[PDB]
Amino acid sequence: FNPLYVMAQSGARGNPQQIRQLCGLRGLMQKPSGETFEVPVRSSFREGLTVLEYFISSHGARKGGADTALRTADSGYLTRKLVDVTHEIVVREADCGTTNYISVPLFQPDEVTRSLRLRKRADIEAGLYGRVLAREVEVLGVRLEEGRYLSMDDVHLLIKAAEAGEIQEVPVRSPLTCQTRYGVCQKCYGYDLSMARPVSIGEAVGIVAAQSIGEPGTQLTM
Amino acid sequence: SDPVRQYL
Amino acid sequence: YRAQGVKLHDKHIEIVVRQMMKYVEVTDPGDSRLLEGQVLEKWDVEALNERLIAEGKTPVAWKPLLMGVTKSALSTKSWLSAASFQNTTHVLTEAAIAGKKDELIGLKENVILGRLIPAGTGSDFVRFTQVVDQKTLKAIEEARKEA
Amino acid sequence: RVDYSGRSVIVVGPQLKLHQCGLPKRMALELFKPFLLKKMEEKGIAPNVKAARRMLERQRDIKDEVWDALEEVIHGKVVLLNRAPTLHRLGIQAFQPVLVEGQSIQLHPLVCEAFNADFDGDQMAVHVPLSSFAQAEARIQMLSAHNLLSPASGEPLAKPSRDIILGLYY
Amino acid sequence: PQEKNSLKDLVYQAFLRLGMEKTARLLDALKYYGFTFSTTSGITIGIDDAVIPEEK
Amino acid sequence: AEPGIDKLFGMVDSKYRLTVVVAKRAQQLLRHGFKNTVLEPEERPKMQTLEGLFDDPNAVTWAMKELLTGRLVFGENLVPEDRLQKEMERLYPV
Amino acid sequence: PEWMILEAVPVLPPDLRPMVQVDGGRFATSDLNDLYRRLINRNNRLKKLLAQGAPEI
Amino acid sequence: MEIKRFGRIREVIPLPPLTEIQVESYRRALQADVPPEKRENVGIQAAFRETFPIEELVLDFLEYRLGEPPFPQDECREKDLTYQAPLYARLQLIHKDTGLIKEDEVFLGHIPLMTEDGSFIINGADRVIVSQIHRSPGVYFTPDPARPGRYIASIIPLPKRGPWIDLEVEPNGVVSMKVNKRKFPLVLLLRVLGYDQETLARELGAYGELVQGLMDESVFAMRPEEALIRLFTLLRPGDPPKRDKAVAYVYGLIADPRRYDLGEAGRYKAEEKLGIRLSGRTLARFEDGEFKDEVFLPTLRYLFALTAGVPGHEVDDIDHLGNRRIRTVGELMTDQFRVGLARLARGVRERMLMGSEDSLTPAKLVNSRPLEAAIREFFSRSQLSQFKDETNPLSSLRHKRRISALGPGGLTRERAGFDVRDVHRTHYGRICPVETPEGANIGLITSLAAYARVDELGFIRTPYRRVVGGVVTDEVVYMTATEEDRYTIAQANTPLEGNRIAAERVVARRKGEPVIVSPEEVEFMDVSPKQVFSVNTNLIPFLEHDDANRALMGSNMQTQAVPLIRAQAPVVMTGLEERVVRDSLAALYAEEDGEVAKVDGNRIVVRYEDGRLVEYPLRRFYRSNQGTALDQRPRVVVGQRVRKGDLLADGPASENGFLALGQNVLVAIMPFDGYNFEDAIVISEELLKRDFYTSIHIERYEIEARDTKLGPERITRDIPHLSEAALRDLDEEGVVRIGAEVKPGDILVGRTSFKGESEPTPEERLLRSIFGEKARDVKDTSLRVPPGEGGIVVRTVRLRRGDPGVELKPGVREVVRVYVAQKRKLQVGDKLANRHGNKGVVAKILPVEDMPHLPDGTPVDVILNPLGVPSRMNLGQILETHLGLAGYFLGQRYISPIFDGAKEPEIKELLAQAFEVYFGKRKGEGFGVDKREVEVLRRAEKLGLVTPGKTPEEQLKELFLQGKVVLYDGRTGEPIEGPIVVGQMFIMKLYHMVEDKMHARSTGPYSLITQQPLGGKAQFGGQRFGEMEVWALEAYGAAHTLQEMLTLKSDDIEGRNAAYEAIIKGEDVPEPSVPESFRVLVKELQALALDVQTLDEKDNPVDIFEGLASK
Amino acid sequence: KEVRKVRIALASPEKIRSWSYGEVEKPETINYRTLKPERDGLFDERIFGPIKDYECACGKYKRQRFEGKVCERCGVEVTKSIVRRYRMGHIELATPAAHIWFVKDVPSKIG
DNA sequence: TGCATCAGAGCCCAAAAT
DNA sequence: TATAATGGGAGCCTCTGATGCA
Ligand SMILES: [Mg+2]
Ligand SMILES: [Zn+2]
Ligand SMILES: [Zn+2]
Repeated sequence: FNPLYVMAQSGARGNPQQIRQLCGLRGLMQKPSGETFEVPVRSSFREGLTVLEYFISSHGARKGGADTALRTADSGYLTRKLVDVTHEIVVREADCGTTNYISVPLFQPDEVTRSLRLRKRADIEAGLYGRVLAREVEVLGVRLEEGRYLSMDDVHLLIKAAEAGEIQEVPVRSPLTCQTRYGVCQKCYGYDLSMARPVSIGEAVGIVAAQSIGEPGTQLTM
Repeated sequence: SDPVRQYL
Repeated sequence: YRAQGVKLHDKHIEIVVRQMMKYVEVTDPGDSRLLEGQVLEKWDVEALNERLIAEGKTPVAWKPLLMGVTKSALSTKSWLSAASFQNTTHVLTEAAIAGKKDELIGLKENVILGRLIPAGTGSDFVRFTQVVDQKTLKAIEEARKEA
Repeated sequence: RVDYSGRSVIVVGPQLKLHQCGLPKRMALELFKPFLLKKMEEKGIAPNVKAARRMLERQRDIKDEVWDALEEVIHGKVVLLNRAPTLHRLGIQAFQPVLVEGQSIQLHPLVCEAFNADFDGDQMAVHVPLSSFAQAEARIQMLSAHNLLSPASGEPLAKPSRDIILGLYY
Repeated sequence: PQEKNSLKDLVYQAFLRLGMEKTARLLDALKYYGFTFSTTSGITIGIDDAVIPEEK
Repeated sequence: AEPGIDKLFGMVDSKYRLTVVVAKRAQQLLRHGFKNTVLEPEERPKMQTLEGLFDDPNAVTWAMKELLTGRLVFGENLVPEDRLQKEMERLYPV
Repeated sequence: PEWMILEAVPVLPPDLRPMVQVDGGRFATSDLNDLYRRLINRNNRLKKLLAQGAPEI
Repeated sequence: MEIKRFGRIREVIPLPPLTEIQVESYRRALQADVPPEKRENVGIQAAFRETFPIEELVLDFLEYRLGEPPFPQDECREKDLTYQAPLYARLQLIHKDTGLIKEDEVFLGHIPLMTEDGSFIINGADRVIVSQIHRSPGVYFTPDPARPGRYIASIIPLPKRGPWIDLEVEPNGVVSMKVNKRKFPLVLLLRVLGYDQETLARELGAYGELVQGLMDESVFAMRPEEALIRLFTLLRPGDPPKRDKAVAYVYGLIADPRRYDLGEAGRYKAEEKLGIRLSGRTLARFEDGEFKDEVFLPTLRYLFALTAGVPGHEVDDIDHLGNRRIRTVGELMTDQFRVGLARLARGVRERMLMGSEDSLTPAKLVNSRPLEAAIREFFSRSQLSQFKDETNPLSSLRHKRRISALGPGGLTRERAGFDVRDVHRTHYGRICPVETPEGANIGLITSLAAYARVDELGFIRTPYRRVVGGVVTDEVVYMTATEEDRYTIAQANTPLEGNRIAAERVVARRKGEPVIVSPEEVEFMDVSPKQVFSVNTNLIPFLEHDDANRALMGSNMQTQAVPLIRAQAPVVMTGLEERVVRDSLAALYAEEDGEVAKVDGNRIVVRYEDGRLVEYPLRRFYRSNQGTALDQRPRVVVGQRVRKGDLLADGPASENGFLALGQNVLVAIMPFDGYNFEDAIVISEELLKRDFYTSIHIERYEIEARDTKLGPERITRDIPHLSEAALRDLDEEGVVRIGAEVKPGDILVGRTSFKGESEPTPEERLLRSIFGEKARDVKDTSLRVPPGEGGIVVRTVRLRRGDPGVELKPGVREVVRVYVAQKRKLQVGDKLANRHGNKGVVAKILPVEDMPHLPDGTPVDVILNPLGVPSRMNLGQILETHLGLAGYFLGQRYISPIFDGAKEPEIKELLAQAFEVYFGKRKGEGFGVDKREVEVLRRAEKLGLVTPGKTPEEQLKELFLQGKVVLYDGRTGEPIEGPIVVGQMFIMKLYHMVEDKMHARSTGPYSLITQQPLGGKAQFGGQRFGEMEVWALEAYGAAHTLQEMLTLKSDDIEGRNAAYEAIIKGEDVPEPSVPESFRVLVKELQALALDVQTLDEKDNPVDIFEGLASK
Repeated sequence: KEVRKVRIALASPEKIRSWSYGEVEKPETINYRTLKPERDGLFDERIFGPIKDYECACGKYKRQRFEGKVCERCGVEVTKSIVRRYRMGHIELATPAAHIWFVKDVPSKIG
């Protein structure tokens, strides 16, 4: 029930590396060049640093602050480019009628084992959830029909089916293959992810894509 | 390229 | 994004990549008016080729073209869209020579004009929808019966 | 730049329902001012619109019935709150305003993540949708309580965090 | 114990099964009690709360 | 959350069409002074003043409640626009 | 193609390049007016040098 | 009260004068106190010597003098005048033919004087000139990014004092020189200097393959005249190669000390790098008719030696603080002075042709306007000339010590990458690693370290103690980064007994690299931990326990602290807070020993040893640049014996001479019902009751009455159509009376303006006719209190035309200023912060009965959420709170120095003595442990906080040593289920206050061309709904909301008018029309000769100008 | 009619002259004494329209009963002053001049 | 035909700007 | 409206695309 532990464990605040700097050691710090100092900071913020430890640490802090500062502009420009390219894409009809689709792989070829292994859950969820099935799929004695929006439950079923060797990829409607002019169609798009349900015709889908990709931009590296 | 230089 | 722990649906990235793949380059003109090396939207050459192949003419031979988001954005059919992006003089001189007509298909064009955008409540799909109460509905119906 | 808009410092409002915000009354009187002039005429507070406006001009001439009139004016209406940078569409959300004494806008805890808002001195902008159409769009499409899941991941956006998680965990 | 992940799943599941209006109601409830218990819980941070392991 | 929003989204093929129907109905109510309403005296949305209960002034609140009743019919090409406008003014002048 | 060469040069409406008295009675004006003035001066001088049979230099 | 100070480190020297970087720089520039014959050639003097003699008649410079200021400082601020001195120069005009000499002293205008504290007064406002970091002039060798085995030699002079030269070994093998973007073979330039193949072959032959790339037969064939003409034709194509013209150009490029100036620092660095001695600051000389080389051959020798890998040759680290120097006030100002002087010289030569070549004086020859303009431009419009930050005294002291890499002659913000923003190892002891801006300027704006000083050459030096044998001397040597790199320097905390190093292994730096070392290897030792950080950073107690990212905010936020009427110094100080007040110049001290004769609110009279009676007037309620009140209060009483340096008056934000940026409040660290959420702060109404965090603010309002073509503006009490209610507080003349309370809408100064000629509309004709009242000739232009402002009127200044001592700008009859003051209580939305980077806005003010309270009935002041600590890693605030708890009960304050502070055992010791006062008292008063205290103890032993089996008293003491106490919820009476951390924390009210930021607009002013709303609160502006906001409305599909933003709520003129009219009539808003800025766009494209046509579905023109623009 | 399209095209010297309500023959802006616009200059009311609604410059015709009238004395049309945002003038060049967009935008269109 | 070199194109938002 | 006068002056990033040389 220690406060630090509880905050970290619950996800209320804190993460292990921050707690380590408080109760543990601060650890290795890097020079302005990126090269790491040989001597680490053995102190923790509870014990307190030495002016030399503190000074050795400032380099990385500053580098981080500068990273961050130079990133928000680069991300912003990126976002604006994305907006300009996708703005016209809107959901303009229910079905374009295409027979084309994309097959989302459930297995990534592993180089080190040189055999197929299961893709990570979140990766599969990001490619499957809310998609209309392009072809009929029968796995584990269940009929997932053509034209079915995949619920998150449906996705978990396909993952369990893949673990059982029943299915290695899923045929799915996608904006890549949509034939609607100046936009996509309801089927190729899928769920309006915010409503957990089929997208409404008229949703400005291109803008939402640019905003979705751009918002985390400041969280990447630089 | 320099209008003054040319005129001179 | 995954490395940073950012859950983001492929669907959105696909919308963008699709815009990246929007254009093609003519390899052979066939019986059309097009030129070798001329770049145009994939939609338009597919439409042209079904008009030629249904007309009994040699179709245009074309090649897939991949362009980055900046170039693709600058190449879009809408000149109000392209000129408000970037490279304004270049976009505007080529548009003005060609006598380009902006059809106001996308969002930026209408925003510049202060128009009602073609999305949401502005979509032509829901825009014209009427509401009427049952009293007035039957009242109108009886009026139409007496003619 | 737009009319019928304002800005102030934001402050947390734990007591708010998810569809609410604290809106300072002095801000609300300006943002809705024309509506308030009309309402001040229906009730007898002023002979007409011209007299009503002249009475609101001096702050010492403002009596207590106009505050009650303003409550009537804003009834059922929502305003838009915006925080820069507006990175995605949840940078603007609609709230039904609850008039407050004081000069700070009160923001609901659950929407802080989507706005990336915190209480270290952040400010937000307020907007008044004017028409029935605009007000309908705000209440149906943009209302905070109606947008609970991320358009990007499909995961919950408005969710327990920080102190909320902490109590429940304990 | 309810934490960030279990509580996120709860909101999502409630959205699917009960819809927006009830999930909105559920969130305010979770908000109310979470805040309430957090104040009386006796969560604080003193310097002795950063506990150096003997293993260091 | 707006009362019965999940049911309101049930009624339409596109959430945006609900917004159009709500907005247009509210304009009808305002133009005709609420006297074309499909609500019954006890169903009227109410607002608490210092005096006491009064009618909710808000036409968008009204329009959504009306929609939930089932008494409103919405769609495309239900009736010529002028004919609708004239029939509404005959039934409820301004 | 010859329209890419100008004979008549358009002059923007004045309210879009204003000359305004600010608060203090001082004047504030748009930069285009100075650019137009440079143009007009050189053009008029060109008309005069032409009328007077100036050398080609 | 008692002050207990910790730490064993004895610092042999005090902090330097903190503003000396400003004061000394400018003193050296003006050389005002030096008698002219004794002036060095530097600053203003050096500028004159550079510009003169002006050859063409010859005008020569003798000497300059500075007069006294026409008005004192206080007067300048009052009258919106610049504090400045008259500059004169004795000049002699000579006719070289005749011999005639006329000599005269000409008046050159005024030069601004620096006040005592290192600032300027420019047009009434206090300004600071920020020092600029930049590349030191000199000769550098950097690696060529394209070709790895090659290097670039860069010869850099002072800014604007010459071209940069780049030496490269091209892939073809010939050594190229790049000047003003043109490249040629360097061999040609060597031949002009008079070098021959014999000398060059023997000199550079040692480096095998390179010397042959230098050999070009054709160049050696031609004599120095042909090589010089050849070079001129290469550098200036198309310019006829007259032999005198070529000499002139090349001389100006290389040997001219007027057109080419290496620094004095440039000269030393070159001499030191290349191992030679320079006769001057030029790369070569013109001597005995030819050019004689100085620099080029030594740089070429080093360049080849580097490419070949000869031992002793290095590339240069350009971010090293040996190669980076500071340009202070004197240098910057002198530079602009030199510019104005060059322009004035142009006028002299131009005047030396025209007029009579016979009768001319220096007064007739010199027009000083160019010089006055250059100086006036620098002080008002330069980027390095900034509005002084005087929010609190520490604000301006910090402003004077800031270092910018921006400004004229420096980096842009996008062109500045990581390398410049980095904390270089050489920043140690020189530039603070902490205090820099968060955001885009990070690493570009920095702060001088506390013990740092800028040498005469402009390099930052830091003190170290000499260590001989194992003995630490008291002699301190100030070192540059280059000299610091020679030695092995021990840390300041290395143990000493007497002067001897007491450790077998010491912690030192060699070239910044940390290393463990024997006392025999120790050449120097740090003076103090204080020397690594800025002054603001040095004010944060327990800084060693705070992550640097939060200390950054802590430093910076002390700058934003508002002076409080009750301000107190913190209970945990670092020991710098007295010096800061003294160097700030806010506080008043006694000159010599003496006795106090008189003490007033307005003045203090002191009788010194000399017998002389000195009177000190006190600045009372004066308005700073940021509107905080600067006011001095007498701290002594009549008949008090004072010594030299004893405090007389407290300035703003000081308490008995200690820096007071805030209050010491009782804080509980615990969540509270979500009012604490995400950094919000909960405070007790007791804080307002006792006037903690209350601050005085003064706003200045101004109005002019001027002559018009329509008649005079008049400042008058007679204002058309206003009730006596409206005019009540205006005097006879129309100015609001001192002491009146003014609220928004109220008239401050009454004014009438003559109505612009207009024909009243037929409606007004009929209205005027109906009521039978003549329309007045004048309109009400009166100055009123803006929305949200107001207070008590404390001052009025009225200046008319034609009254003694005052002359206004042309056309202005009279000017009125009204000073309005307000006492501001802390409120919801105001921002608080501590020195550790904890910052939050006040979200809730609870009544005292709801506040968590101690068993003995004491409510806490502030409730801070613990969730703010762990991610931020600033634990110093926790230690401050614990030590603050002990001090609350012991009635004492502490001085805990940075990195040598109070440690945990000592704080526990104090906590034990404190517990005796908090508890032992109760047991004697006849009360035992509370039932609820037992319950809290139960949960606490379940938490492992207390040892099981001990008495209730023993367990409470165990918690108290952990800084936790039992706390009662004032709402219920039941305890908080666990023991909570409570103590005294130092918290400041920052300058960001909701009163200033709250704004709203229905309709208002629109812009001239766009017809869109203006921006900003001061203009009654609208919010900007920008590109990204539009995306948001688009992604929501809110088309009508968006369309409103784009038309009716902005530049749709017809639409916005119709919307307002509809709302006041109760109708719904009409359909929008074309936005006016689209019409502007069409017309702007027509001005560009493009025809933009709006078309219908039939492709027929649609006229959006509605017939108005077509004939 | 409703706007469905926006065309952009090059403008002939003829079209530029058809836009123009007058030629600006003088660099003058406004009179230093009267502050009224200088005739034939950049602000001329005879070219770009009246400064005040339905009022000519010299003030012979001051109200909307004359709309479209051009004062014989002052030369100004009596209309809404809004037209000073709309009406274009022109400068008649003594030598043709190239429009730089079609020169410096690579590859040059003229080139 | 394949490859340097250079000219020209860009580089977050809102607040504020004393 | 007339001694003769005859050639200027300042200067310091990354990607993409066209153009000018092996
Ligand atoms: Mg913040
Ligand atoms: Zn499709
Ligand atoms: Zn006239």
